[PDB]
Amino acid sequence: VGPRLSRRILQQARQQQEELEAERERTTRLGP
Amino acid sequence: VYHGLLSFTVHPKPKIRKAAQHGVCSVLKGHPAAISTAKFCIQEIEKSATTTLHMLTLLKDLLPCFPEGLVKSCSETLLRVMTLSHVLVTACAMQAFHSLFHARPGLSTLSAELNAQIITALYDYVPSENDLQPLLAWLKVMEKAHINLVRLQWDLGLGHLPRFFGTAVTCLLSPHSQVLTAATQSLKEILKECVAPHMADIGSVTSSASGPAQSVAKMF
Amino acid sequence: QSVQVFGRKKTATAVAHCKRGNGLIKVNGRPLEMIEPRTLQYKLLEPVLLLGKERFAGVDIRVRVKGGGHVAQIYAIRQSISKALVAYYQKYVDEASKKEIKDILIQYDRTLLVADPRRCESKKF
RNA sequence: CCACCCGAGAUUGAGCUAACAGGUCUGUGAUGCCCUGUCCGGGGCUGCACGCGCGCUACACUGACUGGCUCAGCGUGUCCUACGCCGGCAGGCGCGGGUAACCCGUUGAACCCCAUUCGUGAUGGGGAUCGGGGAUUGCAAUUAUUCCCC
Repeated sequence: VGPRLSRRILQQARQQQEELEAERERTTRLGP
Repeated sequence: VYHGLLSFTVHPKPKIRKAAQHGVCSVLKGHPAAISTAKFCIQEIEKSATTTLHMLTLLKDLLPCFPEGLVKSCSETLLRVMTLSHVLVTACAMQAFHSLFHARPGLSTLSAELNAQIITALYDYVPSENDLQPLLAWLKVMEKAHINLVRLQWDLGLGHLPRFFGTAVTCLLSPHSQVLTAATQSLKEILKECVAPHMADIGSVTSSASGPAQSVAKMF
Repeated sequence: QSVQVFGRKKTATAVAHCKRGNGLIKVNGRPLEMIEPRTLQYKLLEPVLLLGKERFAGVDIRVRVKGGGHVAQIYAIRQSISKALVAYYQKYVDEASKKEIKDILIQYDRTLLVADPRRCESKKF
Protein backbone atom coordinates (compact mmCIF):
# COMPACT_ATOMS: atom_id res chain seq x y z
CA VAL A 1 0.00 0.00 0.00
CA GLY A 2 2.70 2.51 0.89
CA PRO A 3 3.67 4.81 3.75
CA ARG A 4 1.12 7.63 3.49
CA LEU A 5 -2.03 5.57 2.91
CA SER A 6 -1.14 2.94 5.50
CA ARG A 7 -0.47 5.54 8.19
CA ARG A 8 -4.03 6.80 7.80
CA ILE A 9 -5.45 3.27 7.65
CA LEU A 10 -3.74 2.10 10.84
CA GLN A 11 -4.70 5.27 12.71
CA GLN A 12 -8.29 4.92 11.53
CA ALA A 13 -8.53 1.19 12.23
CA ARG A 14 -7.27 1.78 15.77
CA GLN A 15 -9.91 4.44 16.43
CA GLN A 16 -12.76 2.19 15.32
CA GLN A 17 -11.62 -0.44 17.82
CA GLU A 18 -11.64 2.06 20.69
CA GLU A 19 -15.25 3.10 20.13
CA LEU A 20 -16.23 -0.55 20.40
CA GLU A 21 -14.45 -0.92 23.76
CA ALA A 22 -16.01 2.33 25.00
CA GLU A 23 -19.40 0.64 24.61
CA ARG A 24 -16.07 11.63 37.32
CA GLU A 25 -14.16 13.94 39.67
CA ARG A 26 -10.49 13.18 40.26
CA THR A 27 -9.54 11.71 43.65
CA THR A 28 -8.23 14.81 45.41
CA ARG A 29 -8.14 13.03 48.78
CA LEU A 30 -5.90 9.99 49.08
CA GLY A 31 -6.85 8.61 52.48
CA PRO A 32 -10.50 7.56 52.93
CA VAL B 1 13.53 33.91 63.84
CA TYR B 2 12.81 30.83 61.73
CA HIS B 3 9.47 32.35 60.77
CA GLY B 4 11.28 35.61 60.05
CA LEU B 5 13.56 33.77 57.65
CA LEU B 6 10.62 31.83 56.21
CA SER B 7 8.27 34.77 55.61
CA PHE B 8 10.75 36.34 53.17
CA THR B 9 10.45 33.41 50.77
CA VAL B 10 7.33 34.89 49.14
CA HIS B 11 9.17 38.15 48.50
CA PRO B 12 8.77 39.61 44.98
CA LYS B 13 12.45 40.52 44.54
CA PRO B 14 14.29 37.49 43.12
CA LYS B 15 17.64 37.95 44.88
CA ILE B 16 15.93 38.18 48.28
CA ARG B 17 13.89 35.11 47.41
CA LYS B 18 16.87 33.18 46.03
CA ALA B 19 18.94 33.45 49.21
CA ALA B 20 15.92 32.66 51.39
CA GLN B 21 15.15 29.65 49.20
CA HIS B 22 18.73 28.47 49.61
CA GLY B 23 18.77 29.52 53.26
CA VAL B 24 15.81 27.37 54.31
CA CYS B 25 17.34 24.28 52.69
CA SER B 26 20.65 24.67 54.55
CA VAL B 27 18.95 25.26 57.90
CA LEU B 28 16.70 22.20 57.75
CA LYS B 29 19.37 19.96 56.21
CA GLY B 30 22.22 20.60 58.62
CA HIS B 31 13.67 18.28 62.79
CA PRO B 32 11.39 20.35 65.04
CA ALA B 33 11.28 23.26 62.58
CA ALA B 34 9.93 21.03 59.80
CA ILE B 35 6.38 20.85 61.14
CA SER B 36 5.76 24.60 61.35
CA THR B 37 7.26 25.43 57.96
CA ALA B 38 5.06 22.87 56.21
CA LYS B 39 2.03 24.48 57.84
CA PHE B 40 3.18 27.75 56.28
CA CYS B 41 3.59 26.04 52.90
CA ILE B 42 0.08 24.58 52.80
CA GLN B 43 -1.74 27.76 53.83
CA GLU B 44 0.10 29.86 51.24
CA ILE B 45 -1.09 27.63 48.39
CA GLU B 46 -4.66 27.84 49.68
CA LYS B 47 -4.46 31.64 49.82
CA SER B 48 -3.75 32.05 46.09
CA ALA B 49 -0.64 32.70 40.27
CA THR B 50 3.00 33.78 40.13
CA THR B 51 3.77 33.18 43.82
CA THR B 52 2.79 29.50 43.63
CA LEU B 53 5.76 28.82 41.34
CA HIS B 54 8.12 30.01 44.07
CA MET B 55 6.28 27.92 46.67
CA LEU B 56 6.44 24.74 44.61
CA THR B 57 10.16 25.41 44.21
CA LEU B 58 10.25 25.63 48.01
CA LEU B 59 8.34 22.36 48.22
CA LYS B 60 10.64 20.77 45.62
CA ASP B 61 13.53 20.00 47.94
CA LEU B 62 11.69 20.27 51.28
CA LEU B 63 9.35 17.27 51.05
CA PRO B 64 12.05 14.72 52.16
CA CYS B 65 12.49 16.41 55.56
CA PHE B 66 8.79 16.04 56.52
CA PRO B 67 6.88 13.67 58.80
CA GLU B 68 4.06 11.38 57.71
CA GLY B 69 1.02 13.55 58.39
CA LEU B 70 2.48 16.58 56.64
CA VAL B 71 3.48 14.51 53.61
CA LYS B 72 -0.10 13.24 53.54
CA SER B 73 -1.40 16.81 53.72
CA CYS B 74 1.17 17.94 51.14
CA SER B 75 0.20 15.02 48.90
CA GLU B 76 -3.30 16.45 48.91
CA THR B 77 -2.15 20.04 48.34
CA LEU B 78 0.18 19.22 45.44
CA LEU B 79 -2.70 17.20 44.02
CA ARG B 80 -5.19 20.07 44.33
CA VAL B 81 -3.31 22.34 41.93
CA MET B 82 -3.21 19.44 39.47
CA THR B 83 -6.91 20.11 38.93
CA LEU B 84 -5.88 23.47 37.53
CA SER B 85 -4.85 23.04 33.91
CA HIS B 86 -1.96 25.53 34.12
CA VAL B 87 1.21 24.01 32.75
CA LEU B 88 4.16 25.58 34.63
CA VAL B 89 2.66 24.84 38.04
CA THR B 90 1.93 21.31 36.82
CA ALA B 91 5.49 20.61 35.71
CA CYS B 92 7.02 21.93 38.94
CA ALA B 93 4.60 19.88 41.01
CA MET B 94 5.40 16.83 38.88
CA GLN B 95 9.10 17.49 39.43
CA ALA B 96 8.45 18.05 43.14
CA PHE B 97 7.25 14.45 43.53
CA HIS B 98 10.43 13.38 41.75
CA SER B 99 12.66 14.89 44.43
CA LEU B 100 10.51 13.20 47.07
CA PHE B 101 11.14 9.74 45.66
CA HIS B 102 14.68 10.25 44.37
CA ALA B 103 15.94 10.69 47.93
CA ARG B 104 14.37 7.29 48.89
CA PRO B 105 13.13 8.27 52.36
CA GLY B 106 12.93 6.03 55.39
CA LEU B 107 9.94 4.51 57.15
CA SER B 108 9.56 7.46 59.52
CA THR B 109 9.45 10.01 56.70
CA LEU B 110 7.39 7.95 54.24
CA SER B 111 5.38 4.88 55.16
CA ALA B 112 4.81 1.96 52.84
CA GLU B 113 1.02 2.36 52.82
CA LEU B 114 1.32 6.01 51.83
CA ASN B 115 2.92 5.23 48.46
CA ALA B 116 0.04 3.00 47.39
CA GLN B 117 -2.33 5.94 47.82
CA ILE B 118 -0.03 8.24 45.84
CA ILE B 119 0.41 5.97 42.82
CA THR B 120 -3.27 5.06 42.62
CA ALA B 121 -4.05 8.78 42.75
CA LEU B 122 -1.60 9.69 39.98
CA TYR B 123 -3.32 7.35 37.49
CA ASP B 124 -5.96 9.99 36.75
CA TYR B 125 -3.75 12.35 34.75
CA VAL B 126 -1.91 10.49 31.89
CA PRO B 127 -1.97 13.77 30.11
CA SER B 128 -3.26 13.03 26.63
CA GLU B 129 -0.89 10.82 24.65
CA ASN B 130 1.68 12.98 22.94
CA ASP B 131 2.66 16.21 24.69
CA LEU B 132 6.21 15.04 25.67
CA GLN B 133 6.93 17.72 28.21
CA PRO B 134 5.19 16.35 31.36
CA LEU B 135 4.71 12.82 30.03
CA LEU B 136 8.44 12.16 30.27
CA ALA B 137 8.30 13.54 33.80
CA TRP B 138 5.05 11.72 34.57
CA LEU B 139 6.44 8.26 33.90
CA LYS B 140 9.73 9.27 35.47
CA VAL B 141 8.06 9.57 38.87
CA MET B 142 5.95 6.44 38.39
CA GLU B 143 9.27 4.72 37.92
CA LYS B 144 10.62 6.44 41.02
CA ALA B 145 7.53 5.83 43.14
CA HIS B 146 7.34 2.14 42.25
CA ILE B 147 11.03 1.48 42.85
CA ASN B 148 10.66 3.06 46.29
CA LEU B 149 7.49 1.12 47.06
CA VAL B 150 9.20 -2.16 46.18
CA ARG B 151 12.16 -1.41 48.46
CA LEU B 152 9.91 -0.94 51.50
CA GLN B 153 7.47 -3.84 51.05
CA TRP B 154 8.38 -6.07 48.13
CA ASP B 155 5.39 -8.43 47.90
CA LEU B 156 3.04 -5.47 47.81
CA GLY B 157 5.39 -4.04 45.18
CA LEU B 158 4.46 -6.74 42.71
CA GLY B 159 0.82 -6.02 43.53
CA HIS B 160 0.88 -2.55 42.02
CA LEU B 161 3.14 -3.38 39.06
CA PRO B 162 0.59 -4.76 36.50
CA ARG B 163 -1.49 -1.59 36.21
CA PHE B 164 1.57 0.57 35.51
CA PHE B 165 2.75 -1.89 32.87
CA GLY B 166 -0.72 -1.64 31.40
CA THR B 167 -0.17 2.03 30.60
CA ALA B 168 3.54 1.64 29.88
CA VAL B 169 2.90 -0.81 27.04
CA THR B 170 0.04 1.39 25.85
CA CYS B 171 2.10 4.58 25.90
CA LEU B 172 4.64 3.10 23.48
CA LEU B 173 2.23 4.14 20.70
CA SER B 174 2.93 7.84 21.20
CA PRO B 175 4.39 9.36 18.01
CA HIS B 176 7.27 11.05 19.87
CA SER B 177 10.61 9.25 19.88
CA GLN B 178 11.68 10.52 23.30
CA VAL B 179 8.58 8.92 24.80
CA LEU B 180 9.75 5.57 23.43
CA THR B 181 13.29 5.87 24.76
CA ALA B 182 12.21 7.06 28.21
CA ALA B 183 9.47 4.44 28.54
CA THR B 184 11.61 1.34 28.03
CA GLN B 185 14.39 2.92 30.07
CA SER B 186 11.89 3.15 32.91
CA LEU B 187 10.66 -0.39 32.33
CA LYS B 188 14.13 -1.92 32.16
CA GLU B 189 15.22 -0.30 35.42
CA ILE B 190 12.21 -1.72 37.24
CA LEU B 191 13.04 -5.17 35.93
CA LYS B 192 16.78 -4.98 36.61
CA GLU B 193 16.25 -3.72 40.17
CA CYS B 194 12.81 -4.61 41.54
CA VAL B 195 12.28 -8.07 40.03
CA ALA B 196 15.67 -9.64 39.28
CA PRO B 197 17.01 -10.13 42.85
CA HIS B 198 13.56 -11.04 44.21
CA MET B 199 12.90 -13.62 41.48
CA ALA B 200 14.39 -16.51 43.47
CA ASP B 201 11.93 -16.13 46.36
CA ILE B 202 9.05 -16.30 43.87
CA GLY B 203 10.25 -19.57 42.38
CA SER B 204 8.67 -21.27 39.41
CA VAL B 205 5.36 -19.85 38.17
CA THR B 206 2.58 -21.67 36.34
CA SER B 207 -0.45 -20.35 34.50
CA SER B 208 -2.53 -20.69 37.69
CA ALA B 209 -0.45 -18.81 40.25
CA SER B 210 -2.14 -17.19 43.24
CA GLY B 211 0.24 -14.99 45.22
CA PRO B 212 2.88 -12.56 43.98
CA ALA B 213 3.78 -14.97 41.17
CA GLN B 214 0.42 -14.07 39.64
CA SER B 215 1.79 -10.55 39.22
CA VAL B 216 4.62 -12.01 37.13
CA ALA B 217 1.94 -13.59 34.93
CA LYS B 218 0.51 -10.12 34.43
CA MET B 219 3.95 -8.65 33.71
CA PHE B 220 4.48 -10.85 30.67
CA GLN C 1 -15.52 -12.42 17.70
CA SER C 2 -15.22 -10.10 14.69
CA VAL C 3 -13.19 -9.22 11.59
CA GLN C 4 -11.49 -5.88 10.83
CA VAL C 5 -10.61 -5.13 7.18
CA PHE C 6 -9.96 -2.15 4.91
CA GLY C 7 -10.65 -1.02 1.37
CA ARG C 8 -9.21 1.93 -0.49
CA LYS C 9 -9.50 4.29 -3.45
CA LYS C 10 -7.21 7.23 -4.42
CA THR C 11 -7.09 8.61 -0.88
CA ALA C 12 -10.49 7.59 0.52
CA THR C 13 -9.62 4.90 3.06
CA ALA C 14 -12.29 2.71 4.66
CA VAL C 15 -12.22 0.29 7.58
CA ALA C 16 -15.00 -2.22 8.15
CA HIS C 17 -15.89 -4.19 11.26
CA CYS C 18 -18.12 -7.24 10.87
CA LYS C 19 -19.45 -9.54 13.59
CA ARG C 20 -22.57 -11.51 14.48
CA GLY C 21 -25.80 -9.54 14.11
CA ASN C 22 -29.14 -9.28 12.31
CA GLY C 23 -28.08 -7.56 9.08
CA LEU C 24 -27.57 -3.83 9.65
CA ILE C 25 -24.97 -1.91 7.65
CA LYS C 26 -23.85 1.50 8.91
CA VAL C 27 -21.34 3.94 7.42
CA ASN C 28 -20.04 6.67 9.78
CA GLY C 29 -23.12 6.05 11.91
CA ARG C 30 -25.52 6.49 9.00
CA PRO C 31 -27.42 3.77 7.11
CA LEU C 32 -26.32 2.61 3.70
CA GLU C 33 -29.30 4.33 2.06
CA MET C 34 -28.55 7.81 3.44
CA ILE C 35 -25.05 8.25 1.98
CA GLU C 36 -25.07 11.62 0.27
CA PRO C 37 -24.68 11.08 -3.53
CA ARG C 38 -27.97 9.34 -4.30
CA THR C 39 -27.12 8.97 -7.99
CA LEU C 40 -24.48 6.35 -7.15
CA GLN C 41 -26.74 4.51 -4.73
CA TYR C 42 -26.41 1.25 -6.63
CA LYS C 43 -22.64 1.20 -6.23
CA LEU C 44 -23.19 1.03 -2.48
CA LEU C 45 -25.83 -1.70 -2.91
CA GLU C 46 -24.01 -3.87 -5.46
CA PRO C 47 -22.42 -6.35 -2.98
CA VAL C 48 -25.78 -6.61 -1.21
CA LEU C 49 -27.80 -7.14 -4.39
CA LEU C 50 -25.31 -9.49 -6.07
CA LEU C 51 -25.16 -11.78 -3.04
CA GLY C 52 -28.68 -11.41 -1.70
CA LYS C 53 -30.29 -10.00 1.42
CA GLU C 54 -30.27 -13.44 3.06
CA ARG C 55 -26.49 -13.85 2.89
CA PHE C 56 -25.90 -10.62 4.86
CA ALA C 57 -28.49 -11.51 7.51
CA GLY C 58 -25.96 -13.14 9.82
CA VAL C 59 -23.54 -10.22 10.03
CA ASP C 60 -23.56 -6.56 11.11
CA ILE C 61 -21.03 -4.26 9.43
CA ARG C 62 -19.96 -0.81 10.58
CA VAL C 63 -17.77 1.17 8.18
CA ARG C 64 -15.67 4.29 8.76
CA VAL C 65 -14.30 6.42 5.90
CA LYS C 66 -11.93 9.38 5.89
CA GLY C 67 -10.31 11.25 3.01
CA GLY C 68 -10.79 11.47 -0.72
CA GLY C 69 -13.97 12.78 -2.25
CA HIS C 70 -17.65 12.05 -2.76
CA VAL C 71 -17.29 9.28 -5.32
CA ALA C 72 -13.90 8.04 -4.12
CA GLN C 73 -15.50 7.24 -0.78
CA ILE C 74 -18.32 5.26 -2.40
CA TYR C 75 -15.79 3.14 -4.27
CA ALA C 76 -13.94 2.48 -1.01
CA ILE C 77 -17.13 1.73 0.95
CA ARG C 78 -18.36 -0.89 -1.50
CA GLN C 79 -14.92 -2.49 -1.51
CA SER C 80 -14.57 -2.88 2.25
CA ILE C 81 -18.13 -4.12 2.73
CA SER C 82 -17.59 -6.96 0.27
CA LYS C 83 -14.06 -7.57 1.53
CA ALA C 84 -15.35 -7.79 5.11
CA LEU C 85 -17.83 -10.50 4.19
CA VAL C 86 -15.36 -12.66 2.27
CA ALA C 87 -13.03 -12.47 5.28
CA TYR C 88 -15.87 -13.33 7.67
CA TYR C 89 -17.07 -16.28 5.61
CA GLN C 90 -13.50 -17.55 5.43
CA LYS C 91 -12.63 -17.57 9.14
CA TYR C 92 -16.00 -18.62 10.58
CA VAL C 93 -17.85 -20.31 7.69
CA ASP C 94 -16.52 -23.17 5.54
CA GLU C 95 -14.28 -22.34 2.58
CA ALA C 96 -16.83 -23.66 0.08
CA SER C 97 -19.06 -20.69 0.88
CA LYS C 98 -16.06 -18.35 0.70
CA LYS C 99 -15.00 -19.70 -2.70
CA GLU C 100 -18.46 -19.23 -4.19
CA ILE C 101 -18.74 -15.70 -2.79
CA LYS C 102 -15.31 -14.78 -4.15
CA ASP C 103 -16.29 -16.34 -7.48
CA ILE C 104 -19.39 -14.34 -8.37
CA LEU C 105 -17.99 -11.18 -6.78
CA ILE C 106 -14.97 -11.05 -9.11
CA GLN C 107 -16.82 -11.89 -12.35
CA TYR C 108 -19.11 -8.91 -11.82
CA ASP C 109 -16.54 -6.23 -11.08
CA ARG C 110 -12.92 -6.80 -10.11
CA THR C 111 -12.68 -3.69 -7.92
CA LEU C 112 -14.84 -5.13 -5.14
CA LEU C 113 -11.91 -7.20 -3.86
CA VAL C 114 -8.68 -6.10 -5.59
CA ALA C 115 -8.02 -2.39 -5.34
CA ASP C 116 -7.39 0.05 -8.15
CA PRO C 117 -3.66 0.93 -8.25
CA ARG C 118 -4.21 4.43 -9.61
CA ARG C 119 -2.93 7.49 -7.76
CA CYS C 120 -2.08 11.06 -8.74
CA GLU C 121 1.25 11.51 -10.50
CA SER C 122 3.76 13.90 -8.96
CA LYS C 123 5.58 16.70 -10.78
CA LYS C 124 9.36 17.07 -10.88
CA PHE C 125 11.65 19.93 -11.89
C1' C D 1 46.43 -2.38 19.53
C1' C D 2 49.60 -5.87 22.81
C1' A D 3 51.80 -10.70 24.20
C1' C D 4 52.79 -15.58 22.39
C1' C D 5 53.37 -21.14 19.11
C1' C D 6 55.18 -22.77 14.56
C1' G D 7 57.79 -20.64 10.95
C1' A D 8 64.79 -18.79 7.89
C1' G D 9 62.02 -14.26 7.84
C1' A D 10 55.53 -11.33 11.21
C1' U D 11 59.81 -6.03 8.90
C1' U D 12 65.72 -4.59 7.02
C1' G D 13 67.65 -1.76 3.34
C1' A D 14 67.93 1.67 -2.44
C1' G D 15 64.87 5.75 -4.76
C1' C D 16 60.97 9.88 -3.18
C1' U D 17 59.90 15.79 0.47
C1' A D 18 57.01 18.90 -2.93
C1' A D 19 53.28 22.55 -4.63
C1' C D 20 49.32 27.15 -4.88
C1' A D 21 45.41 28.21 -11.87
C1' G D 22 42.44 30.40 -3.76
C1' G D 23 44.94 34.20 -2.99
C1' U D 24 46.37 37.68 0.67
C1' C D 25 49.67 41.25 3.00
C1' U D 26 51.42 47.63 0.37
C1' G D 27 58.44 45.97 -0.94
C1' U D 28 60.54 46.56 -5.44
C1' G D 29 61.39 47.88 -11.85
C1' A D 30 62.34 56.61 -13.36
C1' U D 31 57.38 48.47 -15.51
C1' G D 32 53.56 48.02 -20.32
C1' C D 33 48.37 50.87 -21.60
C1' C D 34 45.04 54.95 -21.65
C1' C D 35 42.36 59.84 -19.17
C1' U D 36 43.56 64.48 -15.94
C1' G D 37 31.26 62.95 -6.46
C1' U D 38 27.68 63.94 -1.15
C1' C D 39 22.81 65.11 0.90
C1' C D 40 17.12 66.88 0.53
C1' G D 41 12.14 67.58 -1.84
C1' G D 42 8.74 66.63 -6.10
C1' G D 43 7.69 63.37 -10.83
C1' G D 44 6.98 59.16 -13.71
C1' C D 45 8.83 53.75 -13.75
C1' U D 46 4.23 51.70 -19.19
C1' G D 47 1.22 57.32 -19.90
C1' C D 48 -1.41 54.21 -25.55
C1' A D 49 -3.32 54.73 -32.31
C1' C D 50 -0.85 50.19 -33.73
C1' G D 51 2.42 44.90 -34.84
C1' C D 52 3.62 40.40 -32.15
C1' G D 53 2.87 36.79 -27.36
C1' C D 54 1.20 34.96 -22.19
C1' G D 55 -3.12 34.78 -18.99
C1' C D 56 -8.20 35.81 -16.35
C1' U D 57 -13.56 36.46 -17.06
C1' A D 58 -17.55 35.34 -20.51
C1' C D 59 -21.00 34.71 -24.52
C1' A D 60 -25.79 31.20 -20.90
C1' C D 61 -30.83 25.85 -19.79
C1' U D 62 -24.88 20.21 -19.63
C1' G D 63 -26.87 27.47 -16.97
C1' A D 64 -27.45 31.81 -13.20
C1' C D 65 -29.80 33.04 -8.20
C1' U D 66 -31.55 31.42 -3.11
C1' G D 67 -31.52 27.60 0.55
C1' G D 68 -30.00 22.84 2.35
C1' C D 69 -26.74 18.55 2.46
C1' U D 70 -21.79 16.48 2.17
C1' C D 71 -15.94 14.92 1.00
C1' A D 72 -9.23 16.33 0.49
C1' G D 73 -3.89 16.59 0.11
C1' C D 74 1.10 18.91 -0.18
C1' G D 75 2.04 22.36 3.20
C1' U D 76 1.84 26.71 7.30
C1' G D 77 3.84 29.60 11.24
C1' U D 78 5.97 32.98 16.11
C1' C D 79 2.83 34.53 13.01
C1' C D 80 -1.09 30.96 12.19
C1' U D 81 -5.40 31.36 14.66
C1' A D 82 -9.45 29.29 18.46
C1' C D 83 -13.37 31.53 21.63
C1' G D 84 -16.58 35.67 23.72
C1' C D 85 -18.85 40.71 22.75
C1' C D 86 -20.33 44.94 18.80
C1' G D 87 -21.77 46.10 13.69
C1' G D 88 -25.36 44.69 7.95
C1' C D 89 -20.20 44.07 5.57
C1' A D 90 -15.35 45.24 5.30
C1' G D 91 -13.77 45.83 10.33
C1' G D 92 -12.99 46.82 15.99
C1' C D 93 -12.34 45.33 21.79
C1' G D 94 -10.86 41.28 25.17
C1' C D 95 -8.78 36.65 26.51
C1' G D 96 -6.10 31.82 25.27
C1' G D 97 -3.22 27.52 22.26
C1' G D 98 1.00 26.34 19.32
C1' U D 99 8.70 26.44 17.46
C1' A D 100 4.77 22.71 16.27
C1' A D 101 2.55 14.32 13.72
C1' C D 102 1.28 18.95 20.72
C1' C D 103 -2.54 24.81 18.22
C1' C D 104 -4.79 26.38 13.91
C1' G D 105 -7.04 21.32 12.22
C1' U D 106 -11.88 15.26 12.91
C1' U D 107 -7.45 21.23 7.87
C1' G D 108 -16.29 21.53 8.16
C1' A D 109 -12.32 23.83 0.34
C1' A D 110 -14.61 24.50 -4.58
C1' C D 111 -16.75 22.08 -8.45
C1' C D 112 -20.32 18.03 -7.18
C1' C D 113 -25.44 16.40 -4.80
C1' C D 114 -30.94 17.75 -3.52
C1' A D 115 -34.97 21.30 -3.63
C1' U D 116 -36.73 26.95 -5.32
C1' U D 117 -37.10 31.03 -8.88
C1' C D 118 -35.90 32.25 -14.03
C1' G D 119 -37.71 30.56 -19.65
C1' U D 120 -34.35 31.88 -25.27
C1' G D 121 -35.12 37.67 -23.95
C1' A D 122 -27.93 41.24 -24.83
C1' U D 123 -32.31 38.18 -20.22
C1' G D 124 -32.33 37.28 -13.20
C1' G D 125 -26.10 35.65 -18.96
C1' G D 126 -21.68 39.13 -18.81
C1' G D 127 -19.14 42.16 -15.84
C1' A D 128 -16.07 46.49 -17.75
C1' U D 129 -16.35 51.69 -17.12
C1' C D 130 -18.37 55.07 -13.66
C1' G D 131 -21.16 58.17 -9.10
C1' G D 132 -21.76 58.52 -3.69
C1' G D 133 -20.28 56.66 1.13
C1' G D 134 -17.64 53.50 4.89
C1' A D 135 -13.20 50.63 6.94
C1' U D 136 -7.90 48.99 7.27
C1' U D 137 -2.03 49.20 6.46
C1' G D 138 1.20 52.88 6.04
C1' C D 139 5.65 59.14 7.54
C1' A D 140 2.22 59.78 2.63
C1' A D 141 -3.15 56.72 -0.70
C1' U D 142 -3.86 62.63 -5.54
C1' U D 143 -3.10 59.46 -11.15
C1' A D 144 -8.52 55.86 -7.48
C1' U D 145 -2.56 50.82 -2.11
C1' U D 146 -6.33 47.31 -0.59
C1' C D 147 -11.29 45.80 1.16
C1' C D 148 -16.89 46.52 1.79
C1' C D 149 -22.19 48.66 0.62
C1' C D 150 -25.80 50.92 -2.80
